[PDB]
Parts: sequence; structure tokens; C-alpha cells
Amino acid sequence: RRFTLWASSAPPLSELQPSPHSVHGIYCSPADGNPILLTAGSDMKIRFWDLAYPERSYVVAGSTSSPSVSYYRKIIEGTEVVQEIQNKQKVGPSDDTPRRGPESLPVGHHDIITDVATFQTTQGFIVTASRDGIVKVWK
Amino acid sequence: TAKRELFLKTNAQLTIRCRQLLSELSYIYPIDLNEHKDYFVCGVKLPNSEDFQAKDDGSIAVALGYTAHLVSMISFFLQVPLRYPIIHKGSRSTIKDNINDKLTEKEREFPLYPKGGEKLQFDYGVYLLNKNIAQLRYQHG
Amino acid sequence: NKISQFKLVLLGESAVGKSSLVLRFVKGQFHEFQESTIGAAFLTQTVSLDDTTVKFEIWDTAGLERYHSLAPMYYRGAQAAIVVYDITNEESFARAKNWVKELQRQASPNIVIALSGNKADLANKRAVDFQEAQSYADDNSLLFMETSAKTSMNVNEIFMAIAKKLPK
Amino acid sequence: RIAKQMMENAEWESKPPPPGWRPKGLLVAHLHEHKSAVNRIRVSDEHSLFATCSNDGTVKIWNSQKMEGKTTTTRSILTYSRIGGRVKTLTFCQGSHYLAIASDNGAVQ
Amino acid sequence: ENQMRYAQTQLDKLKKTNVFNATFHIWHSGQFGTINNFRLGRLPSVPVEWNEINAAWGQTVLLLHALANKMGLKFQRYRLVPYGNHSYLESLTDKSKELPLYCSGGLRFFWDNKFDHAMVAFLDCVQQFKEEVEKGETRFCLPYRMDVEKGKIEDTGGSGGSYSIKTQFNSEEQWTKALKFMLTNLKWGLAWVSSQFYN
Ligand SMILES: Nc1nc2c(ncn2[C@@H]2O[C@H](COP(=O)(O)OP(=O)(O)OP(=O)(O)O)[C@@H](O)[C@H]2O)c(=O)[nH]1
Ligand SMILES: [Mg+2]
Repeated sequence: RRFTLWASSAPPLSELQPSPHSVHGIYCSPADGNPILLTAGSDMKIRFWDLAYPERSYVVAGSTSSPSVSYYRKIIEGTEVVQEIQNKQKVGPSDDTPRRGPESLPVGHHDIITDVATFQTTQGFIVTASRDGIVKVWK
Repeated sequence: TAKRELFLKTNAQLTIRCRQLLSELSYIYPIDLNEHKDYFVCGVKLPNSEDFQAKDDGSIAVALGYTAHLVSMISFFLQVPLRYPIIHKGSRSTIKDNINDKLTEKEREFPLYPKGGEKLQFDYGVYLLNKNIAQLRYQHG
Repeated sequence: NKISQFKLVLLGESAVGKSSLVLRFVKGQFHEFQESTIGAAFLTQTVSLDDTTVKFEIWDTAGLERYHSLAPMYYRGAQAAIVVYDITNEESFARAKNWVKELQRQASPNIVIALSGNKADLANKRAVDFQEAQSYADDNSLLFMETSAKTSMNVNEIFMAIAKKLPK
Repeated sequence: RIAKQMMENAEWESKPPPPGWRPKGLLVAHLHEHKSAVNRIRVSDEHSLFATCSNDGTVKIWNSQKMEGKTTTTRSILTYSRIGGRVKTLTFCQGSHYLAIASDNGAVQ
Repeated sequence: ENQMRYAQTQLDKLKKTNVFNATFHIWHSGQFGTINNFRLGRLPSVPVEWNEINAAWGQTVLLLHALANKMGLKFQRYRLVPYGNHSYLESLTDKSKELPLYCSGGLRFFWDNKFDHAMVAFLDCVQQFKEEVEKGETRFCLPYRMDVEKGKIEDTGGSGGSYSIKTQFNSEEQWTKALKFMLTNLKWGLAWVSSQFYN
């Protein structure tokens, strides 16, 4: 594991993941300017991570509370650990918020992104297919 | 697997039914505000019309008809979007041109309160017609 | 701190103690009944010096001459080698010289080569004089120590000597 | 190389995008295969022809260029097929308009 | 392993779906009530734009018409002719003589009394509404007063004050404070009417 990326507030891998943190779609490109796109199933959202600039990796999809991410990579010898310092992410291993479900999404409510993919008929644009037999398209 | 599907179907169908009547009511009650149409329209494959618009509507129903975004905002209780943005601020409007990576507003794409948007208005009225035909087809099947 | 990785290859005549040397270094273990290696075994271990974690990726080659033709595959891109002989076996030392020669001719020019005079715990059956081996090592810029995988003598020391010489 | 691919199949060539870190994404469209979960998704290279299916083994296909034009495409299926059983997997034929599908009965076509 | 966000959907959707219960949302802002965003009541310092005021009056007519037809209260002394921002009220007590609820009508017509008659009529109709709900002894008391003849709206408790329904010239404490308190009474009224309509 030359790299290890964690949504955790702590730099080591504290097992703070709800089940959906481990269950997600992902899309990567061996070409085309080296973009990567990543579902965070804990937060039900599309992060971006650019092989060109991990520090400047502006996510493509929003958050209702506080979206901005100080994505700074630290090191503890053995892995170049990426501290995704999302400003006020509001997630942990238990239900310390009254509801926190389908109402908490960048416009287009849904189940977790089963599949996400990019297509380019004119401009580049992207599809998110949810577990719910439902799809939303972004441009 | 069985019980989960049963629960899900049950909650879904029940909760649809409970406010389906209220949604029916939201078009079936003009008692609050006159000249409703209850799931009937003349714009089907017809991109322009005057059957009521600048004819039977006499300024008032012309401004009242633009309030349709409130019915969309009423739909909004069970939170979800629609194919043209469903915000209501009373009785005036203008239509956006496009949005993928714009930096400034496009509401000049067709003015709605004044007739003076007319050339552009031959186009952007098709957007609300598309909003209508999607919802109508979704009512029909 | 920083981590530096290096490919290291062990070469030498069968039964000289290559797998024993590396087991001692890697595991702190030694088996009188160590099995002769078939092909090549991969092992890894670290040393620390000058705040640098030096991680060896070790290819422990089968010494048997049938596997000679496979050796260049394992030492291609190797930054370090240990050529091992048995101090009780003068011919194992003749074979060791021929491995050192092959390395000079066919390996990366930067290779740091260590020479192990192994089984030095059996010094009362010595066949290879220390100063002869040292003279050969000095003449060829090899790091030479007599080692014993059995007792652990100079095992850690030879790998540390390599780590020190390697570009870090 | 193409002994089956030129007997009854059609042909097309692949279309990668420009670097895509630059764009923000704004939600442009919304739609559905059926209420049942998507068995699998596939997008053709040709016209980005969009292929999808219900868990039930009922196909649901669309034309992206038709959507770019008519804009109606979210309301209704462009293409369907009767599989007669639950789709286990989907994969496009590489360099082809043909589509390969497998079912929980072991049957493939 | 699937039904977790499904349980999210069903619970959230049903809970949210239940929220429909009223027509026009009103929010307090500065020193005026805003009805579905439109400001109602020009400040002493700043005459808020007449089209916004007139639009607010249009929507206020639409709201009253609805509330009435929901409770079953009928305005005997009035016929309502909405005409958008230029709506009008034919007070039968005034034989529909000066119906316009819209305000501006020439420089000297700052002194004009069309809307004052309509507001006197409207405040009399609010008294009518108050009695028509009082008959039911519903979720309510009578915290509100209004000197309808002179044009006034009045609140009872700590303030005790009544401000006039006519600006006379400038909207000031008169008119703006009257609109705010009348709108508070209408907010109460909309809550009580929504209860009675739902029941
Ligand atoms: N006395 C003594 N015996 C040793 C020493 N090192 C290894 N041996 C023994 O010598 C025999 C052969 O050792 P290995 O480590 O298997 O030799 P190798 O060089 O790996 O042999 P191949 O895999 O056939 O090339 C075994 O019995 C070992 O236990 C040592 O330092 N002293
Ligand atoms: Mg061996």
C-alpha cells in the first residue's frame, strides 16, 4: 500500500467507518490528464482526487453543512497517509444525529451510487446510478 | 428478504396514497385561487398558444398562471427536484439559458412577465412545456 | 525519518549457508536442517542507520549450478549482492570468485558487493585463510566479513555494512 | 480477429474525454430503468448509446444524442429486450454495437 | 445487504410528505411582514416600491379569499375582484364605489382615499371574521383590536397601541406598524383557520 487514504479525523486508521464507508463506487483513468472520482458511501457523495494536485483536489459534488476539504498528505513511515481534512464532515461510528438520511444530499435524493461513470458525447459529463433503480446526470 | 420488501412496499404505497389525495386536492381546489386546470393542457406537441393566455385571462390570470412554481414548492414537502427549477416568489418570471459551468445568470434567455421577450419567448416556454409533459406522462403511465 | 528500498541478491555454491544467513538476519532463527532452496526465495528485512530505514528486498537464489542461468534474472537491477562461501571449503571460495566476476561483468556497475565467509564457527576446519579472502575483497572493493548463521556472528553486521555503503 | 464480430455484429471505435478535474458538475437530468435495482450499466462508444436493465431481466436502453436533441429521452425507453430470466451480468462487445448478457439460469446470449 | 437507505427513503419520504397544511408562507423581516417574499408596509425612511406593495396586496387578497372559503366564513359586506397587483374590493356598505386596493395614482393622489375605504372595509371584514370564528370558540381569544372607521390596527397586552390604516401622507409608525400587527393577527388567523379546515 504505497498510499492509504482515510476520511478519519485521526491520521492512523481508527475504525470510524459506518458500513457504507466501505461500500462505494469508484472511477479512475490511466489516461486523459489522470483524474480520479470516488464515492464516499458514508456521506453518499462524489469526491474528486486529481493525480495532478492532491492538495488542490476540489470535489465535484457538494455537501449541505460544510463542503471544503484540506486534503493534506502527512507521513508516518510505511504509508504517505492522506488527511482528508473536510471542514465539518459530521460522520462517525454511531448515530449521534436524529435523522441524517435521504434528505441530506446535493440536489437529487438517492440511495448510494452503485455505479458512477463518465461519457463525452459532446462535452464531458457524468452519470450516477443508485441502488434505487434511479439515475442522475451531471454536466 | 420477504419482510423487508413487504415493509418497503407498504410504507411507500401507504404514504403515496395519504398525500396523493392532497396533491389531487392541490389541483382540484381553486376555492383558494381561481382558474385551475386539473391535469388538462393544450400544449401537447404544440410549442405556442393563446387559448386563454393573453385572451380569457385579462392580466390577472396571466400573472396568476405564473404561480405554478408554488404547486412545485408544495410538492417539495417530500423533498425532490423537477425538470425546470421549482422556486416560487409570487407573480413574475424569466427563464434561464443554460447551466454546467456558467459564472453569471442566464434569466435573459426568455422574459416571462413582459411580452417584449417574444422572440426568445418562442423558445423558453418549451422548457416549462417539457416540465409539464414529463409530469403528465408520469401521471398517465 | 525516510525509507530507502534496495534489491539484494544472495549468490554462492549450494550448501554454503545462504538461506541460513538470511533466516538469521530476517527471523533471528537458524535450523540445522535447513532445506536446500529450489529456484529463489523472496524475503525482506530492515536496518536503521542515520535516521534512514533501509529495507532490503532479498532474493535468496538456489546455488545449484543448474540454476546458474536463472541468476541474471534475479541480479538484474540489484543494488547489492552477498556472495557466500564456506570457510571450510576452498573450492566454494573459487566458485565465489567466479560469481564476483560475473557480477563485475554483467550486473549494475553501482552494485555494492559483500563477501561472506560463512560457517566461521567451524574455524578448526578452516580451509580458506582470512587474509587471502580479505586481500581478494580489498582488491575488488568488496565488503568482507566472516559470518556464522549458526552463532549469529557478523550476520547483522554484514547487512549493516552494506546499508552504510549504499547510496541513501 | 473478427470472425464473429463481422458475421452479424456492427462496429465502432472508443471515445475518451479531455481532463475533467476542471468542471464542476451540475445535475442536468434524472430517470430510471424500473423501480427494481439496475442489474448492470453499460454505455456504448457509438452515440454514447446507454444500456441498462431492471433486476427482473427486462432491458432499458436510450440514445444520448437523442437526449441532446429532443430532450424527451428521460420519460421513455428507447430499446427493450425480453431475456426471460434475471440478468447476472452485462458487458459490451469491444469495438462493437453488439451487447453480451448472462442470466441466473446459466444461459448466455 | 441492501435495505438500509431504503428504510431511509420510506421514513424520510413519508415524514416529509406529511408537511402540506397551509397556502402562503409569511416571514417577519425588519419592521414588516413579508408574504411569500413580498414586502408589505413602506418604512418612514424608505417608500418600498409600489409594484411590490401592490403585488403584496394582490397576494393578500388571494390569501383572504382562500381562508374564508376554508372556514366557511363569507364576507356579506364585500365582493372580491382580484386583478393581480391591481386587485379591488367592492364593499357593499360603500356600493363598490372605490374598490382599488392599489395605491399610487398621481402626485396629489398621495392624499387619495381609494385604499383607505378598501382598508376600512377590510378591517370591518376582519371583525366579521373574528366573530365568525368566535362562534366556534376554537383555539383562540381576542388579542386584536382595530379602529376600522379612522383606519386602525391595534394589539392588546404589553403594547396596547393602535396605528392607523392610512399614511395620511408618509407611511410612518402609522401604516407600517398597523400592517405588522394586522399580519400577526392574520398569522394567528391562518393557524386557527388551518386547524378548523383540517378538523
Ligand atoms: N556449522 C554451520 N553450519 C551452517 C552454517 N550456515 C549454514 N549451515 C548449514 O549448512 C547446510 C546448508 O545451508 P543452507 O542455508 O541450506 O545453504 P544454501 O547456500 O542456501 O544452499 P542452496 O539453497 O542449495 O544453494 C545446512 O545444514 C545449514 O544448517 C553456519 O554458519 N555454520
Ligand atoms: Mg538455499
